[PDB]
Amino acid sequence: MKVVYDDVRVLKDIIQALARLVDEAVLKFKQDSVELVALDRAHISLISVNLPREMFKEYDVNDEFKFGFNTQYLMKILKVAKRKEAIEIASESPDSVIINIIGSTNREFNVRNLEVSEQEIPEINLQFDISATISSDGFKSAISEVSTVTDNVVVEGHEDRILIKAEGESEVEVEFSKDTGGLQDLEFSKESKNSYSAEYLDDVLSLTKLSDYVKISFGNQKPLQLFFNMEGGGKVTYLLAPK
Amino acid sequence: AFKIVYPNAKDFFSFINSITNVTDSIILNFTEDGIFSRHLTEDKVLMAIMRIPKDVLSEYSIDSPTSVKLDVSSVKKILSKASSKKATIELTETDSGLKIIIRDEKSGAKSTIYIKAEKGQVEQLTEPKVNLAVNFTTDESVLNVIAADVTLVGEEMRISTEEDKIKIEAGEEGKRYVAFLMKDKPLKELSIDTSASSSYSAEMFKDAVKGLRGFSAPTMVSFGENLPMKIDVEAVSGGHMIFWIAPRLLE
Amino acid sequence: MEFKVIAEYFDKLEKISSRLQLTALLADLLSKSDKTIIDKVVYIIQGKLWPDFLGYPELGIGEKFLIKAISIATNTDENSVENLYKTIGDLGEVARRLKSKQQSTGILGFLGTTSKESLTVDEVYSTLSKVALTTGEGSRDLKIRLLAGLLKKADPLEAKFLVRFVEGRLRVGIGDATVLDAMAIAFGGGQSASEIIERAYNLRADLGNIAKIIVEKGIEALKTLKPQVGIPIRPMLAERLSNPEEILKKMGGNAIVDYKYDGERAQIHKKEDKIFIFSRRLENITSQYPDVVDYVSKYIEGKEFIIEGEIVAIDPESGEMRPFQELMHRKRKSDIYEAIKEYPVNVFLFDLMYYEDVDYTTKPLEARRKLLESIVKPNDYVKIAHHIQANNVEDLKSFFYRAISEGGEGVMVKAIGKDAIYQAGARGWLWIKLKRDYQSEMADTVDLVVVGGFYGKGKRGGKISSLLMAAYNPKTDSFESVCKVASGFSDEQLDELQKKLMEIKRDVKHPRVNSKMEPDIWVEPVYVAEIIGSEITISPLHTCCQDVVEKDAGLSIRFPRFIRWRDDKSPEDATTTDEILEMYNKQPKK
Amino acid sequence: MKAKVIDAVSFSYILRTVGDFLSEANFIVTKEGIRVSGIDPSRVVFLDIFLPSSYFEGFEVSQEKEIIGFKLEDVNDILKRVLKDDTLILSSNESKLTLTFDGEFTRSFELPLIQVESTQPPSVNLEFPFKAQLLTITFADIIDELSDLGEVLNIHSKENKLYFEVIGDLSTAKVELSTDNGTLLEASGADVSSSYGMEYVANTTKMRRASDSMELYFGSQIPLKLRFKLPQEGYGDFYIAPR
DNA sequence: CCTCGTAGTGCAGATGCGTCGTCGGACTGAT
DNA sequence: ATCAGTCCGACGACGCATCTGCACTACGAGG
Ligand SMILES: [Mn+2]
Ligand SMILES: [Mn+2]
Repeated sequence: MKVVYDDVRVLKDIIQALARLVDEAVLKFKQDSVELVALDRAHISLISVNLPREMFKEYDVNDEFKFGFNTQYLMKILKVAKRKEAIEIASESPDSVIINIIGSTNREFNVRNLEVSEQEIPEINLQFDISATISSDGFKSAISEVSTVTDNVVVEGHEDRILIKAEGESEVEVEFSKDTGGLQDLEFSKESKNSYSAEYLDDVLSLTKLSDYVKISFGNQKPLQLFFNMEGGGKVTYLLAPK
Repeated sequence: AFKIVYPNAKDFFSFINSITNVTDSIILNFTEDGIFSRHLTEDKVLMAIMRIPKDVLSEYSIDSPTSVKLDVSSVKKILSKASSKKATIELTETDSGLKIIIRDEKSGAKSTIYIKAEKGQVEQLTEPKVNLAVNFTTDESVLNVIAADVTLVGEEMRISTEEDKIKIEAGEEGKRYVAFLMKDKPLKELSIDTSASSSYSAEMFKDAVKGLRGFSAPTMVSFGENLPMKIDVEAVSGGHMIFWIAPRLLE
Repeated sequence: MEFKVIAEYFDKLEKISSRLQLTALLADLLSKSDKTIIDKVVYIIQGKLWPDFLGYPELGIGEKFLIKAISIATNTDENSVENLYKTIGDLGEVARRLKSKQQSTGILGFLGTTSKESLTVDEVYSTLSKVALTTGEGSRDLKIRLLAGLLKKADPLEAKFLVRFVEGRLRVGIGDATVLDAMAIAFGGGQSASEIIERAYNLRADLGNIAKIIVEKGIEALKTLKPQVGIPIRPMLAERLSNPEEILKKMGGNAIVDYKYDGERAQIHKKEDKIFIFSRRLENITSQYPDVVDYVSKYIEGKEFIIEGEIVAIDPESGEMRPFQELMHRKRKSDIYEAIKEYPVNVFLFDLMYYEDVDYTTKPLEARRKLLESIVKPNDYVKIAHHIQANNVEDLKSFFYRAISEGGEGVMVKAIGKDAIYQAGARGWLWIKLKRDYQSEMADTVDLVVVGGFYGKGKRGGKISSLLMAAYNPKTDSFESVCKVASGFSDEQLDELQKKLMEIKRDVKHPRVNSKMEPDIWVEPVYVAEIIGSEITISPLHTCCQDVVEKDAGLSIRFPRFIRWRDDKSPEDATTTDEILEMYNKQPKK
Repeated sequence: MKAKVIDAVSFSYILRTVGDFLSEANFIVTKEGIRVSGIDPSRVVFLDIFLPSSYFEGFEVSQEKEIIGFKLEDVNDILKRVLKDDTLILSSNESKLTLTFDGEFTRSFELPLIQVESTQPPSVNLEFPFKAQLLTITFADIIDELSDLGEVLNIHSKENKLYFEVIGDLSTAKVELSTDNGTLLEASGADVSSSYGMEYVANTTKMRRASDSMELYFGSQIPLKLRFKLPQEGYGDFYIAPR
């Protein structure tokens, strides 16, 4: 089970939505791709990553791979490479996986598979009312801005605007209506009115920036979902319980 | 009911930060001659005055002189993020409160600002009419350098000016700080009239200075023999700031 | 295999408090259950996850974090549960009403599969063990998450004790010492072997290992017991008495007195070449005291001994001891070697219970009090407390004048006789740990006006047994809080306080009273009460004499105690800020 | 006396690297060198740094050997105020150490000469089996990322190569410094073993942007001899007691 | 060199633990 | 009916962790 990945930024940022959301996940290198869906203990949020065989220098598999990890430990052992350094992940025995960081010093580590168990997640199969598209850097800035003093944010958009409003002290709102710079896409079924809280719902910060095209999936009496698309067919889908 | 646009949002953020370092609730006195504000400390040692001459505004239309009292308990942070140096900010009164808007031509991320406040009786524009002998211009990394240097080795800083020379001596006998400003050092222009010395509040010196980062233009600094210091600098898109600190004549 | 027991069977252990059935019910816990689970359920009845000498992190979920966690669990905001618990007061009996709206789907249960189940003891213990150790940058949202998730998977009766388990001591009516008789009356008959169980428990501080040892073996396993180095022995204690002479008529000829100091009494250890510095509460403090390990292994010419002593802080100029508050500076873990140069220390040793690999727990106080005199030699460092044999009755007070200068005040009385040995486990009439007359506070009588009230905490916290007092200021015609009073009222006074406040209850604060503290309710200033205190202390919470003495701070009365009501004095006749300041000025500076 | 260095951020960095091991130190001036030594209160780590006669710009001597003993916190934190590229001159006649900057802003600091010291010069002549040569820019890049995966390391050599291995908890890190890999300059062959902690080897990485090369003399059951090669013929030894 | 994006550190603010004991009030139970 | 021992527990001030969030700055890289 030898795999080689050219980039480390993909392996230094994708886990930011995973580092503090659920402390346990199942890195599932498939027989034909790599796909990651793992539940969360809060039973509120859930992230997924889709990655086919397009960004791996070498990818040889024979059986299912379930390298366990600790989120904090995984981040720690992926903080050495800075510029472009590649990685070399393989082993021979299912007791420890040799994680070799290509470049500079010949460096490989031995990490125990802290095996954990979790339930399966269905393939959404749910439709929503709005799938908008804004500036990801701008939308991240809005999530960081409208929720800086408050502890709750209300999402409301009637026909041609999106307002993730947070009230209680001052009704400060940011809109992306028509083609004024925001709302690059919009599907409509009904007027929108919902809320999404602060704190660890603000802790999806450094994940969107990989692709500068956000796509929410907010809907009435429905959980949240952030839709994305990267190069090489890499899409990451977010989940979030109401308010 | 007025509509005045400030083409620089970061300038507005800098102004509100500069006025925040003296109190918690501020004012924005709207007159037919400009937009100006005024405040002072409880101990009368330091204060900031912000005014906007009516020549640099993109639009400027007000019927009557109006003044409003507002707090920056939340306004500071909700305006603490404006990621566009090219962002224009406009303010317009509403029926009950205060409404401010910011526009950026990068993502269409217009942000609406609401402040719960009403107009009040205005106060006549009155500035301490004094003349300062020593006058000079400098960058934004000389005042901050002096503040940060002194912030450790004492709280009593004395700025001594010689004939075309500037001397700093501060702290107590155990630990001091020695530096000089020779003609054309970290200044630019000099208008020294009389060699004089004075003193101020070093912690409040840094407190006044720290609300000044972002001023891309040189800062004009003046004081006198026990005269309240002037720290003058205007931003790129208009707006003149005048900072007052009172000389603590012995303790 | 179920934790539901610690809810169902444990619901009755607080309404039948009699010490006749609670012990009987405590027997049923160990009557007939699993093998290894019992060793794990044992830690419930001490308010711990495990004995604190093995070395483990302390659970970081306190109260406000628990407030946020329960808010997450019940899908409510921060302030709702805050006020609902402040009004009730007794935090922990809030979750029953919190989980009154049993409706929380979220995700993972609404799309394709719906399920719900319970947990067991080995699950809760494992989750607690994992949540203790997890730390780092991803801490706040991860520690809260497990408590919230378990609470979301809890039960209404479970959410009556699961909150308090995180809070701390189990409010049950049962302590650790009762577990000692529980197994005694469960496995080995009754109280006959209770002494043997206690004897086995004394020398080793654990509660899981000892319990497992007893479970795997028989009752006779309580026989072959010796103090093994490392795991210490529970220290013994006594009470404070005011009787000048009640010991001579029961003991020998005035025996000896060896003073009594403070300073976090600690049990030194030594095995092979290793040494441990266990303290009163059975916690590893060896690392935090690296200056004493070199005092013992290099100046106590022993091989393997376990002793008892006190580690009192020492003044940096001379030897006159110090308050334990100053000693608290030696709890650092990072800048440890720096604090050593500032605060010197000197240990004293009282007890000596193990040497030559032979037990010494049950021996007279002659080969114990004075045993290794050729080993613990005099030096400029750790010594043994000064003791002199008292000759006659009048000599019980002559050394008081010399020993009070040290600052420990009271002394102890060593009782000779076979009936008086160092058998530990029970705090009682073993050897008099007197305090002479100790040192009390001061007394000052003032009249204060009631302006607010606070609901108390605990089983009797439902009523408003706490009040905020304010003083009238003639200069500003305003009332400023001077102290917060919570004790000093009799049962009838406490009962009448609620009705008296309700008769004058108001929703909003009176404009003539100002205070930085927020009471549960606002009360019209009508009645005036007399409160006695010790001294005036500066406290930023109170606005009395604000900025007069210290900036951003005010004067406050230390140790508030209620005395009587003043029905004939108007609030305007209460103590004034000027009088408070004048009284503060007359107090000594030191 | 008059002292001056060409890099206000360099000498202050070498001295700042002594602000984590030594809680105190004393200064003396020889005929052609300045001694930065002293036994730590920790009774484990031995520090003795020799300033070469060529690091200055006009060093002078007035009468004879003089002690310039200092207090750690002051001459460490007041000299935290260094610009990007300045010059630091030191003047201390009899009682006052005047740390004076020059360049962009002619500034100065003041401090009385505090008299307290621990002058124990133990003999260092024990031989070692192993020898290696590594540049100053790779050792730090390895150890800093190795400074978080525990607190104890282990060093073992075989077939003339240095293996940096970190053990602890349940997962281990491996580093394979070798001449053939190019992450070396010169070395020797000796198969020995030892063990060392991290805080005693991770606190000393701060002297990275002050040196040119590095000499490590690893050994068996003997003090670790890390030597920091200095510009213009200096001594950078960092003795470490074994486990 | 200009500019931006991210790493990196320094620093206040908020929660929690350890710490001395101190006093309480109720339960058993033998005269 | 009356005091002995016996026992769980509640108490509320202090100094230090430990993390979280922010504010400011240093450096690497494409143009
Ligand atoms: Mn607790
Ligand atoms: Mn504890």
